[PDB]
Amino acid sequence: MLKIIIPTTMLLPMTWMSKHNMIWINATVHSLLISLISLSLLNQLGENSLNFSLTFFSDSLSAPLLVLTTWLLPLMLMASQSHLSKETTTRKKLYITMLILLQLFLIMTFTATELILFYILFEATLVPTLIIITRWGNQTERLNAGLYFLFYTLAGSLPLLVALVYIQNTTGSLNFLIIHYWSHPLSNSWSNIFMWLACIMAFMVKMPLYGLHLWLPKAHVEAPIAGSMVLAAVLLKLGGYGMMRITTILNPLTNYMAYPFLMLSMWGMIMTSSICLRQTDLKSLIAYSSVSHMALVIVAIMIQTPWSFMGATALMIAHGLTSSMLFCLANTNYERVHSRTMILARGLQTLLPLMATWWLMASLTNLALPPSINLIGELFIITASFSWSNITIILMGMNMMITALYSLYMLITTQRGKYTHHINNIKASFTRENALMALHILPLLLLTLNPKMILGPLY
Amino acid sequence: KMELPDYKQWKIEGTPLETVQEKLAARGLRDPWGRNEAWRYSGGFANNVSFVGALLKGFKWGFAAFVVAVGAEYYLE
Amino acid sequence: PKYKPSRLATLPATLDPAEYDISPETRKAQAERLAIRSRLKREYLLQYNDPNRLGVIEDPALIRWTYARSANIYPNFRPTPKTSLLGALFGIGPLFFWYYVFKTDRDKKEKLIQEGKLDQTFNISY
Amino acid sequence: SWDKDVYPEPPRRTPAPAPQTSLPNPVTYLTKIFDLLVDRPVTLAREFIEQQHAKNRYYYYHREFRRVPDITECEEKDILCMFEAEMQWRRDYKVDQEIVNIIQERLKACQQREGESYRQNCAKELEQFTQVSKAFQDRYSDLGAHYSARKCLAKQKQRMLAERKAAKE
Amino acid sequence: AHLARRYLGDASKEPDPLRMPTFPPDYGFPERKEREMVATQQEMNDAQLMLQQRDYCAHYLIQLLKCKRDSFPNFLACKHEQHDWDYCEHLDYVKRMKEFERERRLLQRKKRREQRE
Amino acid sequence: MNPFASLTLTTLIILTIPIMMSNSNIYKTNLYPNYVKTTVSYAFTLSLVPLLMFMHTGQEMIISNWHWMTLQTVELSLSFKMDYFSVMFIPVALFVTWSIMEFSMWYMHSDPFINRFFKYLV
Amino acid sequence: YTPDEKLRLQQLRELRRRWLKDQELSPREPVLPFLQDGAPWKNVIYKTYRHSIFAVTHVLIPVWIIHYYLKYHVTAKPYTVVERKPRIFPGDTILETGEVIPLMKEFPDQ
Amino acid sequence: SALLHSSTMVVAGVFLLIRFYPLMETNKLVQTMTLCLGAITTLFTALCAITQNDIKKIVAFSTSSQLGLMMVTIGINQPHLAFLHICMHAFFKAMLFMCSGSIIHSLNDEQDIRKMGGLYKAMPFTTTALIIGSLALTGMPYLTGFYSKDLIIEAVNMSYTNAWALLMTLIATSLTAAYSTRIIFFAFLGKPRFPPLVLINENNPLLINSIKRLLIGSIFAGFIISNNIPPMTVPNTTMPLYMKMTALIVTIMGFMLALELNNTTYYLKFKYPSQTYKFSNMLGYYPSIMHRLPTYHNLSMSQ
Amino acid sequence: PPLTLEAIKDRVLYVLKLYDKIDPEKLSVNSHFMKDLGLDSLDQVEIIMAMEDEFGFEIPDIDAEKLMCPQEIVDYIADKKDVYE
Amino acid sequence: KDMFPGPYPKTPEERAAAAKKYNMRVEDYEPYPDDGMGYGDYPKLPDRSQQERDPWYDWDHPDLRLNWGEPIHWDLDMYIRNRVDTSPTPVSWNTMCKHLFGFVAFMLFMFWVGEIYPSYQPVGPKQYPYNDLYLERGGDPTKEPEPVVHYEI
Amino acid sequence: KRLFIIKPSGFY
Amino acid sequence: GVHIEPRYRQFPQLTRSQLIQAEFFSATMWFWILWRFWHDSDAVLGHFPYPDPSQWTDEELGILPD
Amino acid sequence: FSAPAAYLTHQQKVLRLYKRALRHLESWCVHRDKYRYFACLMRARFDEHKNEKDMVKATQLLRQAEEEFWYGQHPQPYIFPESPGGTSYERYECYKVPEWCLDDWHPSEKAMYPDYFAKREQWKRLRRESWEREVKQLQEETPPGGPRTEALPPARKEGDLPPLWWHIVTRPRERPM
Repeated sequence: MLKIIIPTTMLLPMTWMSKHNMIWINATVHSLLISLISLSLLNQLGENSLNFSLTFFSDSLSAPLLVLTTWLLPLMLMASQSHLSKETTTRKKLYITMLILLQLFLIMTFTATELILFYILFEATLVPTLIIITRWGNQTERLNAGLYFLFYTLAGSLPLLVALVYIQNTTGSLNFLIIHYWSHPLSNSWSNIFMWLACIMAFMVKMPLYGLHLWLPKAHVEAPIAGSMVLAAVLLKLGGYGMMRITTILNPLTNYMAYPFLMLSMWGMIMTSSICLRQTDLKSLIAYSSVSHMALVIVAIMIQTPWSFMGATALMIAHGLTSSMLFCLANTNYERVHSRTMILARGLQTLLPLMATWWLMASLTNLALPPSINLIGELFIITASFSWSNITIILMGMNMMITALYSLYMLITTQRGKYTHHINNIKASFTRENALMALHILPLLLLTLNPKMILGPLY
Repeated sequence: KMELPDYKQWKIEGTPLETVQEKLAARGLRDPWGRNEAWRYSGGFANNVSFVGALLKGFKWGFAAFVVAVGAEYYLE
Repeated sequence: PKYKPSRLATLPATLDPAEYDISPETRKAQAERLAIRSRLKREYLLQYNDPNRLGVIEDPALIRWTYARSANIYPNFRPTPKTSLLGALFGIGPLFFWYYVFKTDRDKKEKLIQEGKLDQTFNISY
Repeated sequence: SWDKDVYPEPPRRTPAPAPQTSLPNPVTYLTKIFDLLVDRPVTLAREFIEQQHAKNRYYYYHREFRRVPDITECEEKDILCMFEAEMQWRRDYKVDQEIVNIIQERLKACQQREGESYRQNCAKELEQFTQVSKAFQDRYSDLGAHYSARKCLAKQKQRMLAERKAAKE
Repeated sequence: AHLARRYLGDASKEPDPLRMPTFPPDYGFPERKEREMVATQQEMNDAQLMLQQRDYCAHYLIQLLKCKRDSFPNFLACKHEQHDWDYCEHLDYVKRMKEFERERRLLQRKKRREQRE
Repeated sequence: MNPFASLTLTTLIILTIPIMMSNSNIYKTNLYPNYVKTTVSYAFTLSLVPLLMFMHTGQEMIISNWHWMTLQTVELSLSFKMDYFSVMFIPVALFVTWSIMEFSMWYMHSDPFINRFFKYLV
Repeated sequence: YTPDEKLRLQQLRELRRRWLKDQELSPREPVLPFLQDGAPWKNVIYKTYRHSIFAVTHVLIPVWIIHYYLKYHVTAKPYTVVERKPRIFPGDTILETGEVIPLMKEFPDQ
Repeated sequence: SALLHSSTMVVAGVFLLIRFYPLMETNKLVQTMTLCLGAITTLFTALCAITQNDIKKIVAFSTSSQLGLMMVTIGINQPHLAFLHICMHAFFKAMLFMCSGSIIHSLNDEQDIRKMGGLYKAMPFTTTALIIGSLALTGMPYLTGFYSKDLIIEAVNMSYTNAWALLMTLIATSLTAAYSTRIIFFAFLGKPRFPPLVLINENNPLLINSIKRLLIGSIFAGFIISNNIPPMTVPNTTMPLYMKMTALIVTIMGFMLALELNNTTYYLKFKYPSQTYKFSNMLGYYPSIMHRLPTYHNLSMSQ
Repeated sequence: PPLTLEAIKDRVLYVLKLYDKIDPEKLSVNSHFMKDLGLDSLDQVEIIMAMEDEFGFEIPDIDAEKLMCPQEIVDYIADKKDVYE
Repeated sequence: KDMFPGPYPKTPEERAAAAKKYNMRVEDYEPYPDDGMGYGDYPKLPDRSQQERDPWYDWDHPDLRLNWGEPIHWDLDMYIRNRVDTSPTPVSWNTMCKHLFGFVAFMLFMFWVGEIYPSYQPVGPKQYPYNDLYLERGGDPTKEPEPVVHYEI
Repeated sequence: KRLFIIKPSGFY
Repeated sequence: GVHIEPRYRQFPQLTRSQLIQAEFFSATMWFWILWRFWHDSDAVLGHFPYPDPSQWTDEELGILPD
Repeated sequence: FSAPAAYLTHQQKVLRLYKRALRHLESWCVHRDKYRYFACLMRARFDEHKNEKDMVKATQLLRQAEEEFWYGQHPQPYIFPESPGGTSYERYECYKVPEWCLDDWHPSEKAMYPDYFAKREQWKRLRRESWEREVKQLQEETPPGGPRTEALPPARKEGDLPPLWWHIVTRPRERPM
């Protein structure tokens, strides 16, 4: 696995020792090369995981996420080139290094074989994120947003540390393979209930469960574009990956302990989609849409059926791509009008035609249009939940309807109508932004030809 | 350039607008815009067929061809 | 007959008694409203027809509307009994309702499976 | 190419062409035009490509895994034996999934082929699919997303205990 | 017509379309010879006739299908064969229609039998 | 029976050609709507043949060409059900679409984005 | 109209008409200065040639490709092209031959 | 609106139900629900269409009523008849919409019938096409609609059916004849009502050729398809004459009643709207409370 | 068929001539309806309705009540239809 | 900082300052009822959609039908022209609701009645051969079906 | 008369 | 294209092929209707008479006296 | 359009009702002859009490007419195509590109319309120079406490343009295509 870790580390001295006219170019070149190399990790075996060594391993769950991170880093660089153009060279290098450290930490989380190493790195991801959100954010709310995010994550994760150490002491090991083979049923005692909670709430905070989701809108709104990109694409899927990894040792107590979280997510999807129906900030609308989409992944993980896990993996990948692209489009609009108000700039379908097509395709993917992987994941989760209980279909259908409603409402409000008269600074879209949207969309559409790659280890 | 027709050729004479004018005169009123709305009832727009006439459009030749075609079958069998 | 207005079908201006008030006070009020509107329009057009402006004419009204919808909610919130009861009945109410429904459905399904009175002939995908 | 035993096809009973009218059947002329303008060039291209393939003739093999002791003959913490048994069980699970897939393909083929008489003429295929589905549901079902050989063993033990209880009553 | 009699008049004296028949078949008639079926099960299956189209007039329908297949491209060369099928269906529908009135008449004669005591 | 599958699949595949060519220079000229109309007309003419075959015999098939993905015991594949309904509705739909596209080449002549309109129709 | 309103309207009308007349193309609009439109398309046949090359590139190549895919796929994988069994009437078959005519009643009337 | 929402897209649901016919045959509740839904649609949409002033709106409601008739045909366990009706309805309704579009384009984007008139001889080809299409829609014998609508009515009559559904279907056929009269009387007959500067022109090869092809298809395809398809349903050979003529009788009654009221429009007897006319014109008030109240409640709740 | 200034003037004068309450002989381009002619406010409303239903485009009430001069109607129609010749 | 929405106005001086801030008149300015919902000093503009506003006025924002600097309603997004419309209707709302719901209920009740009294023809049940096609209709071949015999009438 | 058509920059 | 010149309150303008096509297709529709009715009047009217119920006798329906 | 007023006088409101009444009457009376007959009867009613001088009674006359109008109002009145509520309302709004978008064109794009862009720059020069006069002129004519109506002054002297003219003059046409 070091074939990906070592170049990621070498990115730092490269950027630090590169000329001020070549940081972005070199970073993009070698991040894209790293993604190309990490594409080799998709050759997963049917039954056994790829055990590179004692410390790192990868299965059909880790590989798609690793590829997504290695692919998203260049996209973040391209999106963050614009506003970080008048910054000094040292701060640009610092921002690039923060992004690289975040990517490295994400890789080592998705490849870790030890639960405690996974925890260490998955909590280490906070520091680069928090710095990015509180240092290069534009608003004055970036300070409160960073605190909310950091403290929600830590208050969720510290009991997870306690529980992991307790499990290490009792079972003797935290290795995923051993903890999977030497698995044992959990009794219905209060101690097991609280161990289950300690293991679950940490990831429930990460992928925002309805009620613990208040940090996501602040974090996604106040952070810069690249920060929002990671937070939406990978930092939310961290919780899902952790939950899918740890649910092995949390049975059969889950059957009875999942009801509160299942109900919370199945109602919060509707609540957050309705909130999206009545949002005035584009980034806030996208963040609440992300909450609504991750509610389905939470449900799928808490049901623990093979179709649910496949749908969860597919939805994670698809939602990461779609949310990142939506945030990039909103960033372009913001950099054009210097405001995040949705109703401020209207009739953009007549001034930026290709950007309108990008918005249309992104919204279609967001509302789970067949045969996109978004729909593949959503339909798999819906079938799994229907098998779990037939009543679930009502909430699932209502959520789908409201998602289509608010996505098309965003499309109509932004890229339709009469152009805003007074706004005169809307210049023709650059090649960089269009290339960013194309690099967001094309892998997403291509994955529908080979959906088996992102369907998880249970395919 | 369109050759605008002489405005003096538009008259309510004979047109159904005249019937309105007579009724208005019974109440002591005079229609002030009959001439402006009289072209609709004049010219080639003056005689539209009835509803039955519209449906029976082409039945004359349809019946003619039908009789001729029927004769052919009876003649050649 | 008469037209009964509602919240989704407001009273038409023609059938509104206030549209017919010619008292000097109402006329003065209309004059003040027109004056304020014309001043705002003059400012906007001066900023809008200026050939030296190369940006967005920031609207304080829009900024205030956005701020009041998002950032000014909690500071002006007071946990009155009305607010507390509405919040409870809208937050935990539906959750408990759905929990009851789903729990009853799952219990029924499990009972039918246990007694063997539920058919699952071709349920080999779940 | 495929073993007809695995995928059974009934003998083809095609009625003979017995025209009664003297009108030129346009279907025959269209088929001749198609066979002249499409079939012939396609067949020639396939002949060329098959010649080129036969020029360089190489082989690929079907990997065969020997049988390994199951989870039943496996000590409590024997991680090596457990790993071997788990891999073998996962392979067997995949093979059984493909067996069910083959039976479902048979059922679909019977349903389409028999036309409007599928209900009576595919009772055998329906019976085979029912047997295979019941067996698969008994073996691989309700295990969950974290299934393992130990879990099938537990389900089988529970089923055998239920069978003993029924037999002793 | 008959609908009004069962809804506005005496419902008991009117046959029930779903419960029909109620009186025993051989009851009344000295004997009732069964209906012959010309087409065999194999022929109808080999012809892939629809289940709703496998009534007693199946043989005429099979002949019509064969003529239609053979008369192609002439799609107007089956008037005789078509007429054969629909006439049989008229016979069956008339036979079914008689069954309804047999039920009605047997009901009234039962009512006369009921009033006799 | 053999020409049936080929014709039925081509009647659908040909309709995708204008979409592919929309990336070319034809989409930038005034010939694109006419190309689309001609493509639809050719598609209708090709769809007539399977209808004739069905009328002659009753040829109905199912073409499961591409195997998309197998979800354990469930196999999802790109399959087309060429039966009475499809084989008869395709020619009617194509004929109506051809007529509509000619009527749109007349009606939507002034529209600056008539090429977009025809592409959306296809 | 007040006199100021009428005067302003007249001046705006003059300026608007001047602008509209300005919004009129000159006798030429320079188009940037076509190998495929040279020797291949000097005055190439705008009839049979076009209506045949379009037919080829739109039907003949796709039908060849699809038929070849229906050599790559149909007989290389079972149960891929399943044809409904042809209807069998009291007539002769092909491979095995044979027939059984049904017993027939008689009703010339209707 | 001529291609998607007239012939191809709007029949997707009916085609979905047709596709799962062997399954709906077994069930009985679903058949009754489909029949009732179809009857409701036919009656309500036709009633709305009678008092519509927008020609495109009238044709859209006609499409809705025909789709309801197809759903009814599905409810009578007659799927192939519904498919045949889909095929014929595409043919004649697309032509009707094309004629409406020609009228609109000729009169400079005018869609209200009240401002269109005297087009019978001013636009002879579109007039002929519209007349033929309306006749086909109203089940004129030996046209495209005759082989579908007449058979549907005959099958519905001779079947175990919800009585009120049958009554609603018959009333809907009468109202289809009615709105057909409306799009002829207030559009082609009478004196012109469009503004001056007449720009009426239809001598365009594209429009004429397309409408001509759809004319040939709306005249002869019915016969061709009906005589070419294999028999798939037992025919209703014997039927009471009055029931056998019910379709034509109802169509004639609708024609006569509508034309009578159309003539009364001329009478200088200006009255005030009735409650029923307001109900019909306002589309049963349905897209006025169901588009304001649920939406307001949902949005206010969300906020 | 784009409308020209002279064509609009001709059509407006045509509509005014077809008004019997206006004598065509004294009618001119600058014939103020309130002052020169005997037309009152209702006559102004009716002539505005005639113009808007002859040219097939509505004129707003706050604009309709301030035409008076026929040349005003002509130039207003030229503005709405953007006729510069 | 003084041009942002603030707490609910209490003194008349605060009510005048808020009215000046929102570019309104002190008499016209009415804040929401201070029930704790968090509206604050934001004015409660008339609850009318953006469709009622004069379509012929030259608004700064034509599609939104608003003027620059004009106070914006709290529910503007709900009240845009693409959403809930409060414009007056010819028929009164109560009458429309009554007629629509009465029509729907009458249709449903009449369909139920017609289900109670279905329409049918005076004919017997259609009979089929081979014991009602027992084997053809997915029947058990091993078990012999109960004899179903149809006679000639 | 050919009138200039005001379009956004389509070069990019 | 001004091959069909516009007009005013004056009467409209037509051509020859348009009228010919309209009349020909209307006549074709009516001819088809008449021809099919003459050949196939059964479809509109009926091919087999509806049997008369009351007409049938009790013995014919297999009924014995009270 | 034209600048509105703070209120509508009783004369203005009566005229507004009259146009609505006739237009709704046109919608009801579809036939042209039928409409003309009842138009004079409507005209008579608006002339029956025209000379009424009691403004209290005159307002009461208005009130009764509006109630009569609303009840007799056509549920689906005729709307002009290019009018609010019309079928062709805002139909070409997606083609009205503002003039400032031309400044963002590539030089190669501007090289294909040299005469137009050259004339366009002259328009820019006119706006740049005249703007100072317009700013000055508005200040002079404006009452001290800002304006009280939206009506704008014309060009008082020579060498001057009406203040705030650019957008009104360079507005997109109705059919930009």
